Amino acid sequence: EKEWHIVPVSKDYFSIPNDLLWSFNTTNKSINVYSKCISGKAVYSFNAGKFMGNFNVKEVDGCFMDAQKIAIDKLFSMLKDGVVLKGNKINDTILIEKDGEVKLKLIRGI
Ligand SMILES: CCCCCC(=O)OC[C@H](O)COP(=O)(O)O
Repeated sequence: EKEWHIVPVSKDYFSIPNDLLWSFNTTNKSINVYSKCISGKAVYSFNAGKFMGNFNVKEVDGCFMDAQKIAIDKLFSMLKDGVVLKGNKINDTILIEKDGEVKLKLIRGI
């Protein structure tokens, strides 16, 4: 099992909250997200660098600023529509790419 947090690259994501943690279990192929005010378990596909997933999200009312909510909504919508994941052979950082730009990066660890 590996975990990552997001560092936003695109401005649509500058208000994303910092405590979202993304987990991937290699044994059982499970992908979850966890945080104080959000959780989700992914139904997903990942083929040829293309990731698409539905996280079945739960969100705590009133916990987020309007700006955070919009960023969070956009994030899950984008992950549903599909993104390209770019890993590397140096470390476990992964770029999330869509529509010609890097949208965010996944950095290993809490
Ligand atoms: C916020 C980004 C969506 C979460 C998707 C995710 O963390 O995927 C992990 C991926 O399956 C690991 O495979 P890789 O190490 O071969 O790239």
